[PDB]
Amino acid sequence: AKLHDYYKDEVVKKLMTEFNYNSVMQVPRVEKITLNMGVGEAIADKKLLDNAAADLAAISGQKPLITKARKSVAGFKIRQGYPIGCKVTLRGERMWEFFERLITIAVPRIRDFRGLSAKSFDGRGNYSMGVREQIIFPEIDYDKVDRVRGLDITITTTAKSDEEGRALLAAFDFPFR
Amino acid sequence: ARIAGINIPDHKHAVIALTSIYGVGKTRSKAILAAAGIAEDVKISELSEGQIDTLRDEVAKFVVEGDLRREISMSIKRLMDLGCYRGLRHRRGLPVRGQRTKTNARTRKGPRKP
Amino acid sequence: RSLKKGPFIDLHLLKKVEKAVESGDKKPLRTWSRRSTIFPNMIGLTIAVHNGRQHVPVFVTDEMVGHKLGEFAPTRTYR
RNA sequence: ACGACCAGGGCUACACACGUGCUACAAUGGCGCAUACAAAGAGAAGCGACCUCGCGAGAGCAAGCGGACCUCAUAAAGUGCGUCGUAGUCCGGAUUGGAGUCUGCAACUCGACUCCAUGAAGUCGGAAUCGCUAGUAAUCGUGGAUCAGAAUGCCACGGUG
RNA sequence: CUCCUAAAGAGUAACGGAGGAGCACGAAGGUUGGCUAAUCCUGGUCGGACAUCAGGAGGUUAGUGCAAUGGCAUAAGCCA
Repeated sequence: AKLHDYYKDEVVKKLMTEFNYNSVMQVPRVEKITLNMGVGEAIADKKLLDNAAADLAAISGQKPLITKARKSVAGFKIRQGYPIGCKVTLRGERMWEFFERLITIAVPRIRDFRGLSAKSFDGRGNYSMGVREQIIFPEIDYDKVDRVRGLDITITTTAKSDEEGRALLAAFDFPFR
Repeated sequence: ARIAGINIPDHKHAVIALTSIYGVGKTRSKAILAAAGIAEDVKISELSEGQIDTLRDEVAKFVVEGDLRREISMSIKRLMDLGCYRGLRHRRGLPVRGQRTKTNARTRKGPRKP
Repeated sequence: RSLKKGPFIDLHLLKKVEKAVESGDKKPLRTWSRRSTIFPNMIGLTIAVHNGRQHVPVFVTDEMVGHKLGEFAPTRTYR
């Protein structure tokens, strides 16, 4: 709960005056971090999806949730209901203990780091970015690697606009190119 | 292990293992091992972590990594946007350095098509 | 790839360039010296470089300094 | 003017097809260090040592040599030791980026070479087809003509065999 | 079997206008508990017009083992 403690004491009162909020409840928060791993090719073989989810299980310590196809589409030749990918949502301190684990360990590892973008916001104050490599995390060892599949990470915030959204993660020293 | 050049070199003779970095050949690998103080015939295993930190400190002096890829892309892009002769040869995938195009341009032209 | 004892430029083109910059903006410079090196005082002028049959207009920019003039006038037609 | 002079360009193009070669796909090998044994040639607007500087291509200075005398000029395969351990690899070198050297009025089209970096195809080749009978084939270096510079071609020479 | 013809109860003909059935299911039945779509927009590794993720819009335009009609949010739809 490092940045969690760092949240309630430091980033609140700088933001409280930055936007001149009347109540502390107006400051944005961070609800959940959900990691998505769209396998897509597991239809060929499903032995690779379990170990694919085994990786995502090691990144966050949570057993993943296998997502199914919402509807049949032949453009990627899948019928509705096929195991298509896994996901994990993180809340509470498990989100925090992961939220510092990348910003202080997930940031200084990506190949040819150039910094995150400031335009990748939903438009209502929620950020999302995708990492291409899975060997960027300390948990997953390089020795045990059957594939180089990435994953998406989206940040759900109670912010109302992107300005309030970018201001919050900037307070956590987020790399903004 | 791993180097400031993200890439993970194999566990083999240090002089050849350091070549896996993009931008480090044999000469630069020998120079890195000489300026660091590590022998060339020792494997990447049997190397202390303090010695790998030393190798990182020396490879940090070179522009050898996606950074170098960026500088090469920038130069080729400058050539192409300038519209000079080499820029046009880069635009069309034809040999740039005066080689004959009547025959033998298969590296730049790729597999032949009738 | 010429030695490091100084770049080459034809003298007539050099005097043309000095007369063009000292007299203010002028017409395109018609030249056949494709082998002359582009110098920093040629930035802003448009030199019409011969390509074998025509004089191709080449507007010189700061990014062109160091190139030869013939590098911006292709001599072979291919479609 | 189908004659003559000039500058620039082309003969160097590039969807493709063929002939002749060079380099490879490796362990009968690659790399590193040490070391052995040739023949035939050329040289005065030329060959250019020794020494100094440069990672190197080379540069500066400057002998000797119209040459069984001096220079090109260190032969390489080989041999000894070490390493690599069958992998697109310490095989392979294409291609490309950057930085240079030299010749030459002038290396853009369109030179050769050096350094750093990158590291394509290629793991022995379908139908078919070529050369060779002994110091031959195979393989390894060396020199000369043309030539300011530009040999994987040509012409010659020896080593192993 | 469903709709129209059929004239606002029922019924109502033509070699009138349009479509279906000759099954399926031990769960796709019972019950308890829970749940709420289509489509589109924005952002996001491979990933594309279209896969999974997040948010907003939208409000059933979705869904119902199968034709049509009438129904269906207390859901008759979806999950255990």
